[PDB]
Amino acid sequence: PALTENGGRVNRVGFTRIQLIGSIKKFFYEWTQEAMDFDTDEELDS
Amino acid sequence: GKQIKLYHYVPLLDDRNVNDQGIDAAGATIANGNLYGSSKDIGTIPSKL
Repeated sequence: PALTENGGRVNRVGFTRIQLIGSIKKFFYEWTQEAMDFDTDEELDS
Repeated sequence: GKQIKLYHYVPLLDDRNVNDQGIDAAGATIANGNLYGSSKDIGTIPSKL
C-alpha cells in the first residue's frame, strides 16, 4: 500500500464475516411384576 | 419360583420304606430293607424277626 505527498483516494480495503450452523437431535424397557417377584435375585431391579 | 417342597419321613416297618439296604440273619443281601414290612402276618414275621 503506497502513498504520495498529494494523497487522495489510494488504498481502499474491505472486510467480510463467516457463518456457522449446528443442530440438536435425539430407549425404554418393560418388565412384569411376576418377573421381579418370582426371581431368585431380589436385587434384580437395582 | 412358584413351588413348595416338603419332606415326610416314612417309618421303619411301613411298606413304603423300600430300601436297597437289606441283609438277613444268614448275611445274604435281601431286597426288603424294612425287616418284615408290617405285613401283619405271623406266618412270616417269626422267620423275618
